[PDB]
Amino acid sequence: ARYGATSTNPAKSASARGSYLRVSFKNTRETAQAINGWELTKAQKYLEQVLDHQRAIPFRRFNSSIGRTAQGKEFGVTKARWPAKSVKFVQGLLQNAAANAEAKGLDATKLYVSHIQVNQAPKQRRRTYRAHGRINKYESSPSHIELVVTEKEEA
Amino acid sequence: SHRKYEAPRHGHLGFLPRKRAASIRARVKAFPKDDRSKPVALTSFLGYKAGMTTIVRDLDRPGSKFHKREVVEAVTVVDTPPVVVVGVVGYVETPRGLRSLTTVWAEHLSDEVKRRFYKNWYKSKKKAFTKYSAKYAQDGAGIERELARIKKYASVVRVLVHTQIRKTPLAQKKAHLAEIQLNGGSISEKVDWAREHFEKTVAVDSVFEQNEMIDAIAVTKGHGFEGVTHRWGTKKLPRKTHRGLRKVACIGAWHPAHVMWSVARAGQRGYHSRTSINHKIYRVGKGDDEANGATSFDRTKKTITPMGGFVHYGEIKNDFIMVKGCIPGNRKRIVTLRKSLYTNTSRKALEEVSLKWIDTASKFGKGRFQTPAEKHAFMGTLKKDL
RNA sequence: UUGGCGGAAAGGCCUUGGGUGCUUGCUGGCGAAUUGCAAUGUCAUUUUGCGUGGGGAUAAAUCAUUUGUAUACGACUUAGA
RNA sequence: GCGUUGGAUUGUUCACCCACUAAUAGGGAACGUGAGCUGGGUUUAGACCGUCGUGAGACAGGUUAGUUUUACCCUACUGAU
RNA sequence: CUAUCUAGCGAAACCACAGCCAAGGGAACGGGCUUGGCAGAAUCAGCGGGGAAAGAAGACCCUGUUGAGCUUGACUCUAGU
RNA sequence: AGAACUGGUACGGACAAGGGGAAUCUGACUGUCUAAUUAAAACAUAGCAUUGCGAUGGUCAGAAAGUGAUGUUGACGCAAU
RNA sequence: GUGAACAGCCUCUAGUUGAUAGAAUAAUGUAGAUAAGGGAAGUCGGCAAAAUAGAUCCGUAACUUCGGGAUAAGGAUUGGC
RNA sequence: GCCCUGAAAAUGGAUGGCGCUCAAGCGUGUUACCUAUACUCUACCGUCAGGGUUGAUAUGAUGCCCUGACGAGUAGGCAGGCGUGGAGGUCAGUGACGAAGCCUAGACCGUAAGGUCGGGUCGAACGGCCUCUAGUGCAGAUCUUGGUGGUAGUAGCAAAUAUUCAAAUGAGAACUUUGAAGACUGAAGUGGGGAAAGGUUCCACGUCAACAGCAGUUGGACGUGGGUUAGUCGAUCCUAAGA
RNA sequence: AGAACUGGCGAUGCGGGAUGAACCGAACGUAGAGUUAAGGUGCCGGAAUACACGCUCAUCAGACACCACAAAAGGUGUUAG
RNA sequence: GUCGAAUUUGGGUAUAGGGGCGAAAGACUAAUCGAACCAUCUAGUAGCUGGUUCCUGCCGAAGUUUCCCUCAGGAUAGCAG
RNA sequence: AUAUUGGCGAGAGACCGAUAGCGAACAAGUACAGUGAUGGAAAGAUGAAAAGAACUUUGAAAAGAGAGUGAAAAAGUACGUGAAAUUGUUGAAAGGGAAGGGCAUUUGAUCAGACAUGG
Repeated sequence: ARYGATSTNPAKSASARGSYLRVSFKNTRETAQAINGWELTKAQKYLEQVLDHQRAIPFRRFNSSIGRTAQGKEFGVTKARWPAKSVKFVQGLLQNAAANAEAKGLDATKLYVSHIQVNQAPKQRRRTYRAHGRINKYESSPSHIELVVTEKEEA
Repeated sequence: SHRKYEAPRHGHLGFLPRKRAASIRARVKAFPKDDRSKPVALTSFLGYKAGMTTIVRDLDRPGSKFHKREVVEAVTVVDTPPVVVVGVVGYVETPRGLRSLTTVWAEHLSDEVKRRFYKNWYKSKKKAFTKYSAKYAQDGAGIERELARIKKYASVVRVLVHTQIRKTPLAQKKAHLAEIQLNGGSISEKVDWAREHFEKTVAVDSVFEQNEMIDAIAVTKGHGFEGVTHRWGTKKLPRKTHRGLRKVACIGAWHPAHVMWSVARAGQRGYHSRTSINHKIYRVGKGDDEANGATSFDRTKKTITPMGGFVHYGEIKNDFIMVKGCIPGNRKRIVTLRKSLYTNTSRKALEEVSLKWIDTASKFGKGRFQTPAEKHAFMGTLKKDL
């Protein structure tokens, strides 16, 4: 408990977390935003296709030097990619949430992702050896991911 | 600081920037001065460049070591089926330039052209000029009005024509559409000619004739990203140079403190627009003619098509223009053949040619025979046959 | 509503014929206050979301796949019911 | 506006000859231009000589050998979305 | 084989603040100031003009009542003989 | 070692594997050194020459010594240039 | 096995198949090749490259410390049966 | 006198720019107009000066009140104050019904150093006034120690010829195991043993958080165990330079 | 580069000289109203495209102290003497 | 380049810092050499370089004299509180 | 009678308060480095009490979501408070080669000062 800022009816909502996960903070940020406010199954379906290389994740912030793809066109963008490890972890969290929702008997068909937020876990430090007898840091930038699914309210 | 020796700059700054052309169909940017005293006629034509071959002819040029003597010249052949007229566009003069006021189109358009208006034909509903057509319903007015508007205002008049690309070996089904200025006389006469030709066909032999000098307009063959050396013809640096030697060593003096628009740099080479002038017509082919490729000296029955077929193109089954020398663009590419913006009197330009012989051996290797008939005569019987 | 004219960016102009309101050309009958000695007191035109009733019309582009006249990647050019 | 060169000797700039040519003008751009090159000369440390000095050493004298680092950032410039 | 594009992995240098010019004056060569030219999101590959780019409180020079290695009939001594 | 025959005249068929000549400067040669900018014409060298010494000695060591190197030596030797 | 061979090249026994991977094939590179005609005109300088090369038989200058120089130079030959 | 010739330099460019020709140019005259932290008059802050006033009569005599003049500032001198750790004294000070601390384009006082309040968070101690005392106030010192960025998902992860099909196992297989194929080291070995050195890395079972700069079910890794058998092989004995 | 007297800059903002340590004006608590300085008043820009007599036409006019240079010498240009 | 000897090399042993060792380069003596490494004397000295921490109020400089192995420093007088 | 930065036993401080105080408040002369002489750190704080999260559900697992314990989980053996740099998400706003600042006012947001006169 204690997620970031949410403004959603907790009674119509369910949520999931993952902490100290060894995936790229920057890549997974980019992909969390890719499905933000999405209806869960659209999200689910799309992420499955990004694995299949049929659509992609737009890279909007952590993105300089990244190649260009025709697949960014959809999202008005030139620079997108296919972050498998990120997609994969986000899927696990979506899956969990979805489980938690069923347990609360929320309507699977009304569910959209109402909150999704990656921030930065503590780094994991390894060493690289460099020319002239030096050492440099070779680190991991792990992620904390949290998200929330909620029932869309009706007319 | 005063460059030690002097040399001319590499490359022409009048052909910048050296980028990819906007369209693959290079634009006609000038049509000939109009002489409104003579029959309404097209001022250019559209074709597909098919390949090159070789000619022999006597030269006619008093005072040349080669007068009254055979010379042998490269030619290029461009596949030139008839062009169909499907619209007229009228232009007015303004203090801001020529401007189009309307376009009036033909009642019926073929799929070939209609296809040019779509990116996904297979799955479109092909609604292209379907409401426009109905403008013909009414005994005329809507159409007849706009024709009248072009007569009243309108200062220059172009027809819209397209290629019949299906009459051509090309895989491409989408035809090429273009405006061509009508130079024959009188604005009113122009639009009538145009009206009368809607949906009708126009052949090259009504535009161009033997001995004529004509211009070619075409996008040049692409080559992708080039280095400085081949892109600009900059000089190789010595073998000894560190970090590579296809460069220019000095990109600039210290001031102006900015690399300047005139130094040579790597980037795109090819796929540029070129208007190439002064290409003499050496043949106007008839497609119905089974002796296309023959001469009053070489009496044999043969078509212009090489043994084996034009490499990377196929056969020539239509009217065609044969032009001396060479032309920008590559095989398969659309070319606009434009008439001269001027009255050349060159002597070279006035000469009337007559071919004596047209090469027809295979261009797919060192071909030794002009016709299947000649080959069999030479080789005698094989193990296939009979 | 009858004719016409206007392409320089015409998108406006002139015209014919009635209908309808007003008419301070002129002569009457009423009304106005207390908004209190000025202060906030005439409504203009832009977009944009919705509301009703009528007329109307009934596509494509992109990804993926494909060509190689194109190409570092994007991009270009082809093909696919 | 447009050109203004090919060589022999010298690290040379300069100089000087040969030779071609329409002509072989003169200069600037941090004495343009070394994360562009080269490293022949200068100008570290090895070394021979001549002059100088008791000597260590010295020489605007001769001679030989002597490691040429980094761009992935901004801008400019070339091209590309 | 690289570069390039993709998945995984993922450093460093450097950083007053920053980053389009012309002229002016100015610590006598401006990204900033003054007057003008101008000026349109977000970007990719290349590039070596500029950032008087970056790497060791300048190798040369001078100053200091700062040294050390070395030499000698400088000054003052000393093992030895 | 010889001879005949044979082939698109090829045949040390891949692999393997000295370019040569005429000279000038310089060091005789083989050898040696600046590990990480100098391999050289610098150092060595054999050869030549000079110097000291007969042991109570020459040359050198040690603070001193019943102390030490040459010396398991003796001038065809040891020591110093 | 080839061959003069503990060379190079291919093999048996034994041992490996481990040193991120996928898709492309721009510039510029790094490493490997080739170029018509000319032949050092390039350059401080033939730097780099190229050319020679095994064996058999012929032949082989000046000079010399008489040992050399010398694979001097220059030529013919080379498979298979 | 004005004007013209005399009058040649390097990025494109400067009467400041536009542009101006009975001027918006040059000489001269006459009015009006614009505008400085200056001048004039007034309010307020402070500084300095002069003067009045506890004579009995509530609350500051280093006070209250009246009057005139004055205000630039580096190095630097002096003054009056703001704030911190601790100390004597005092408010019989605040506090678990919430001390201290922290957060807050909320509020109020002060020219300022600062002080005060609300709200949030928090959890055990703390403050005002008169004094005393100093290890007492940071932006810098290529300052010290720590922590963090842009750079950047960038440079890169290209030497050592080379991999492929299938099955098995597994949550998961480009990378494990088995099979097949293709290849390499080529006995001057990528074969089989040792010396120095390491010290358990050897073998088995289990097993993947970290480590093996992709991965991992694999390992020289992690956990738990097992394992080195001498009259004849060494040391041990001998002597060497020498100690 | 070096002296004399004074005034400045340095230590100093403000208004003018586009810009600018030092020129012109004027020195500075917080403000209100008025007036000016030096300098300006076509437009940029607050302020007469004011008034008056002349002079000047430049195929290189000219335009304001310090100040961002110009001379000898010439003109049948035009002015007045 | 050399490649059967002034050859290459293991281990053992000896030489220690104004000392060693040097076919001699001021070379080498544990990434250290024109005097190694370690600790202490030591917070070595510095006329030189850098930095030196709250506010406001008042006053407010000097770059000159004389003397100094004085000339990037002091003392002295002046200016200032 | 005098000395006493050592040893043993004690009483103290206007001393320091975990970057301070001895190098060491801790398995500190430790871990680690170096052939060697020597060099030599970092590192304290859940809660009164482990009551250290039974059980259910998703997952290969780590974990998540519930539940539960507790005065509190805004204390979960990453643990008291939990600043800054720097970061994610949400909300508002601006943005033609930097951004930030001054005087002034428009517009939007936000906050005030009132306080009393017969019914």
